[PDB]
Amino acid sequence: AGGKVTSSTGIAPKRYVYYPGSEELGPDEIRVIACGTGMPTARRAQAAAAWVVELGNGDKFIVDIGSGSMANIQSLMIPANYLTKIFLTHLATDHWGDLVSMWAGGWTAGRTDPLEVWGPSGSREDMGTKYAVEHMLKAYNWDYMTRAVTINPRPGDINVHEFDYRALNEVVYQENGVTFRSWPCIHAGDGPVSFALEWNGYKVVFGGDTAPNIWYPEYAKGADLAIHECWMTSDQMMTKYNQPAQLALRINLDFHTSAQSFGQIMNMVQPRHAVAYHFFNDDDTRYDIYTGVRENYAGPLSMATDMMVWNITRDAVTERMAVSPDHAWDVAGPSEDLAPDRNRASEYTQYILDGRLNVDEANAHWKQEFMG
Amino acid sequence: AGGKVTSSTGIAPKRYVYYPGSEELGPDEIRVIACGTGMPTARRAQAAAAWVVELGNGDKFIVDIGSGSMANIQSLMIPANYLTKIFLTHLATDHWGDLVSMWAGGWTAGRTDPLEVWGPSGSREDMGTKYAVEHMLKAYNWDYMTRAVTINPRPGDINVHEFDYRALNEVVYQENGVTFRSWPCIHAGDGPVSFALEWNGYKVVFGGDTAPNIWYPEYAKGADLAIHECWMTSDQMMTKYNQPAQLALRINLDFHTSAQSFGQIMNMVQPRHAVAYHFFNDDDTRYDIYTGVRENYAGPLSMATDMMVWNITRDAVTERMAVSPDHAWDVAGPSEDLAPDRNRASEYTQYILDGRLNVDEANAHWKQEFMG
Amino acid sequence: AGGKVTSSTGIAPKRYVYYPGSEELGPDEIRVIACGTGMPTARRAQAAAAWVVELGNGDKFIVDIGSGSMANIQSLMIPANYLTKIFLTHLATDHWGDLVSMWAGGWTAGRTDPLEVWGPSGSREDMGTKYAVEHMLKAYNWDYMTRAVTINPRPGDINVHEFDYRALNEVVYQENGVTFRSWPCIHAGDGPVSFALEWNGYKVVFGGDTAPNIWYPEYAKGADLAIHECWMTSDQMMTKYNQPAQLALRINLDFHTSAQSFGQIMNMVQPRHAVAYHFFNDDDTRYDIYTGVRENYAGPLSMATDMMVWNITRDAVTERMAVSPDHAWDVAGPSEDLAPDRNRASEYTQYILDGRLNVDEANAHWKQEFMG
Amino acid sequence: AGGKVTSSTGIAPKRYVYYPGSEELGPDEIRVIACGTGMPTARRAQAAAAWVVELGNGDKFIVDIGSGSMANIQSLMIPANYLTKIFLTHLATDHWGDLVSMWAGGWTAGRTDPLEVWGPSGSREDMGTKYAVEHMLKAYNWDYMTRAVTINPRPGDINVHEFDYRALNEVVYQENGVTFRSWPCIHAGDGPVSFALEWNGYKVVFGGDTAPNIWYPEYAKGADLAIHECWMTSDQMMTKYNQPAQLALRINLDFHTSAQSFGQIMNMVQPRHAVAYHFFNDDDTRYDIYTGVRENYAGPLSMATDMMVWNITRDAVTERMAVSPDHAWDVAGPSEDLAPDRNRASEYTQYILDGRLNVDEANAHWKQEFMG
Ligand SMILES: [Zn+2]
Ligand SMILES: [Zn+2]
Ligand SMILES: [Zn+2]
Ligand SMILES: [Zn+2]
Repeated sequence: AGGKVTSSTGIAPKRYVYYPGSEELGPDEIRVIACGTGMPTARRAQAAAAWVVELGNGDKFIVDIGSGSMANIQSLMIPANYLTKIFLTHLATDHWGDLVSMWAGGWTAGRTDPLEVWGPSGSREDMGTKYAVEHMLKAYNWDYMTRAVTINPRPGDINVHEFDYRALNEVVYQENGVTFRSWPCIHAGDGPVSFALEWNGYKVVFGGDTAPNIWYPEYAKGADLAIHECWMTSDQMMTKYNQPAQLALRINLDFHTSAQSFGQIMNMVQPRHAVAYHFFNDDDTRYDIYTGVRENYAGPLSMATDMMVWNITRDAVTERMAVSPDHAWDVAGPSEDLAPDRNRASEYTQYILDGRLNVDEANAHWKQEFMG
Repeated sequence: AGGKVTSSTGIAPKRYVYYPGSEELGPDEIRVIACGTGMPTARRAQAAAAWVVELGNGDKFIVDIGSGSMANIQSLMIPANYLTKIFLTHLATDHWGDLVSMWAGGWTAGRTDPLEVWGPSGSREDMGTKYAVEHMLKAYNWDYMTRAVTINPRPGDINVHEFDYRALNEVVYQENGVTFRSWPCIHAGDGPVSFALEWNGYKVVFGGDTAPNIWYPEYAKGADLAIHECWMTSDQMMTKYNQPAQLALRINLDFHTSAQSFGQIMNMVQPRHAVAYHFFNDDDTRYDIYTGVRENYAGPLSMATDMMVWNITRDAVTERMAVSPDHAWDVAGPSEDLAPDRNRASEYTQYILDGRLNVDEANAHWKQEFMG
Repeated sequence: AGGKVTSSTGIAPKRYVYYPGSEELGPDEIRVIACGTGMPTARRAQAAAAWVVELGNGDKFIVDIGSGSMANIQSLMIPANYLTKIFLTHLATDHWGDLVSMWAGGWTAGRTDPLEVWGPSGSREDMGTKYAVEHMLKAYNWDYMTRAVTINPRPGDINVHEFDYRALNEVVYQENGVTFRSWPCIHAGDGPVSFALEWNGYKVVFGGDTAPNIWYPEYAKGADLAIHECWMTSDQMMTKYNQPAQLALRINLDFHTSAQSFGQIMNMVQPRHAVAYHFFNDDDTRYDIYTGVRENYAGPLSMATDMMVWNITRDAVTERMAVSPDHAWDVAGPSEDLAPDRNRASEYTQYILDGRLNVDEANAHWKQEFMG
Repeated sequence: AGGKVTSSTGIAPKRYVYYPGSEELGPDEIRVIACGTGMPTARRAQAAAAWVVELGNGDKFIVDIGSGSMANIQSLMIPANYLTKIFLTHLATDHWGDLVSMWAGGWTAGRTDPLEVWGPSGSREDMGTKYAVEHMLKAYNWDYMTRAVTINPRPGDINVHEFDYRALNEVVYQENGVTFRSWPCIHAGDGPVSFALEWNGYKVVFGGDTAPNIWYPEYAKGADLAIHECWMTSDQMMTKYNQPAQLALRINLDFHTSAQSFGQIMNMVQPRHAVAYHFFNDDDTRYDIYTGVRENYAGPLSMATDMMVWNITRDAVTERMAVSPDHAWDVAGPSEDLAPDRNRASEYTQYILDGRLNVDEANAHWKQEFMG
């Protein structure tokens, strides 16, 4: 497997797995990494929905940042300042639960710019992204104010770009030759959307969550990579949740996109490559889902799991698995020398500072050796 | 290793690893599981701070629920209704970021009771736990309102019990023979606390985060299990973070508890068993940290990592590793599922419902075969 | 998933994964564990071919013990004295390379009985099992003779039971109500066989390796569990190995059982449950292999990977994954307490014993503490 | 951690983990990878002893190839023809049990040259490496003869270079600027040796197994990297193996190098970097072992575990962990075409070949589609 090796002292070229941080991205290439493929139910094997997209022009984007996905994003060896633009398909915990971990952890990892978040409105103010993010920053006010004593506060801002959820395939983002468009989903209540990213002749579709709809098959047509939800079978719903037969039937017809519906949709879209996600991807679940899709779609298909990677080029759409560090650390990139604001008041009182324990004796041995 | 096997068709007794869901808890026993042992930066090897404590009287408590920890909590095969009481040392993201995943995922997993959260006040209303959780629920208003429409919303409430962070070893919880006391920490700004859990002649101390302070050595004295922050070394801060020598010195003398200070503290405490946590536990960091602790503390010691487990009995405190499923699922408990008493409004518009795709033909084959 | 929990202090019953050592085996039950499922190319995800069979009468068998499989067998928490009977399908390294790891490691562990090995003859003496094991013990003569100075020699023996590879469905083992039958395979050259284990109304078939043959479909009919080789697709052979189209075609037609041929064979066998193995079980290979099988076979089907487990009961054949310790240890069982044979010569010469380094002062501190 | 990133579309330089196949090797550099660090009992966390050494001149060597280690070696993305020179410290199963996997697997992975094996004699013919390997090839005669039928048998040759185990620090290999010397060990019986590899001003010492001896401290002096056996403690032999206090004592004095002895030895050697190996490296074993070393040795130290890597340069010896594929595949390098010009007889009889099942119909659909 992989490219042929030419030198004992050289590299293995065109490697059969993707080692994040090890590959230069070509000017006419896209890398997409599944940083979470799961559900609102937690599991180490699958974080909740998250996608990292890297373009050959140097721009990078996150599409969804569900609970648990930051451990996968942090394994990519990408400096924090390169991942400041986030797009949310909807305001479920499994699609933005880890925004707070990017916000706080990225600020500790030396991010010098504010985060920038694009997400949908709702039917009223308190159902949309601007309200959600305002209240998320209030929720973590203790952490904001205590960090801002010691670290310049500018990177702790989150600038929200709210867009109209109702718009049919309209632009929500345009910069540097990169466009994102949105169109609606049918999921739980008004607000959720799908995105299409367009850049340099490519189109990548991030379906988010939806029951089958008339918008995705039209607006996604001809995508280089098209992602859509694909549910566990009704039989598996009965096995794994002890659901009554008629509810397990409804889950796959009314609430979610069945494997067979996913296949009809992708047969309509005719992407270069389709991606099913948002199912538990296990030895006893994945084959009947794949069979369901294959009833109606014969084209190239990935059954997503965490750390699956797609390389999109003019000639190919290649699936690999990423092999990345579980013992991850932040990596440094370019940044400003951002100086703490001396004008900000201490968040300690003297009552707390008066409690310090004298540890001079126990630290003297290492302190002497380290200072010399 | 482990207990001696006596039968080919029997079990392996007193097993050398802990399989969660496989062991009964005796009435004079405590199990503590580290579900997160890391830092504000994410990595699959170590979730952020989180502890599950199981008492022989059937009561279970979570102390801290940092980002990434719910994937470890869900691996324990514990019904969601047994995990409704949560204690927060402080409002850092690495100590309660996954409360939202417990709230929404626990509800998906069949919790029927509200969550109950105990956490500190701050120096002002907006720096305290009540404000924090109130605004976390506003931040997730779209998810709450869309989940709630046709069910009893009861499991989606969070009842907060805020206590004065300044109180010196005062009772913040007293129920069914169990007490928790808090006392202050010195960490980032006013508000953080440590807990002591007392039950059935046992005392378990959850230090949270602190620079060395006069309170923990007094109020933790004689604990069966004493958990405290223990930082990476100044040499490691220079190696891993490229900190200047002076700042790397300060980190272990002013901001955090050095390994040497941790040893001093645990020599003062004389616990049955000490636990160091809140460092990256890697092959090139753990040994220099352990050495620093052993300068001043000779007693029983655990260098925590994720899914480490302590069994506390009258005669021993035993450290094991848990071996748990990465491909986790929720488990059902005694279900007390209550019908809604009240109509709520749909969060759909006809504009969105008008978008449903006809997928009848694609689903006809599985639908017919499944209905028979 | 799994059975309903009824107590906070109790167990999770009928668990959705198999924790080895945690479940009693019923008197009318079989457990089969795949301890290796791969190929002669090594990989941590898949040890070479190996199966552990546990019957409700207390008998346990290994069927094949390919390179890399002992790490999986050791993870089961089965005492060495319970796993002394080994059946080999054929003498490829990927079916008995880890016989030496079983031999040496169990001897150090406290195994007190010799290993017993059943395997096929070949077309001449040097192509059969008796010859193979005779020469393997001579190959490891250094390790045999040295270990036999300090550990009783009895468990260091290997007793071989060589059976005629040409026999059609003849008994090769019959003891305590368990029968093994063999029949021929078509694989590389003469000698390889398949096995059927019959006990207490159950039939388990271990196919070993073969191109499609007239014997398996007749002699395997109505097995409770039927295991057969199932190959990667010709398109996969071209992607992964850069084989030209003509050689890639011949691999699935002449040398190995294609997924489509597996499906035909299992359609003829009508087992309660079929197991496909001996292919690399990866995100970009597994789906098309399952697809191939489903062209011709619609019954219950497992796509094997390491540590998959089947429970065979009168009512069901259930697939689960095992969740088992990577940091494995031997578990003690019933064993004799045998002195070393003091009549055997030391294998040290005085030339070597003259080189001992005086380390008394370096070891005196711990030696004293440990003395008391 | 790691080098500073300079470009969004570039690499992360000087990475904090080693991704095998991703780094060029400099002409004044060595890489050593621990491909096995464990014991004669198996566990997925630790293969038995094995080391891969890569020199900046393009030469590569394997030192020991214990059971389980080939899954690690195959994860390095090294072509099989670059790994044909193997050095054995001794003929324990935990040091050469996977030679047969390298022989068979490396042949299916495309090796075109014979293996070349250097190993010690013993005190008589049947206790030496030449005897051992000749008998190993007989043991696997069925696999050899069936593989060889239509192909050049050249890669299936093993050329043995047996050296006198008694020699004190004499040359056993000298080619292309690389020298290996051997000297004796005191381990189980006569035969075991240690190696020193010298190249380009570097010295790397592979201790193999030994009780403390007068040879290693003299001949390993000033090594860049010195590897030596470092045993589990006597208290651990009692806890983990249920050994009586008197035997637990003897194991760390008579039979093995204690952690304290290891520290004495490395204090004598004064290497640039010491490596302790051959202990189970677990959360409850590693710290007491490390403490025992530090009684006597203060210098740079690694506590080996599998896939630990050292980069030896003029300015540093750097420890990292390797992050490599579990789902490993062979990689191609620069190859022969080979061509046999001696005949070999078929190993099939017509009795076996007449057993072929007709599967034409079941294979017709895929076969037609494919040929187009
Ligand atoms: Zn979702
Ligand atoms: Zn913290
Ligand atoms: Zn095979
Ligand atoms: Zn050894």
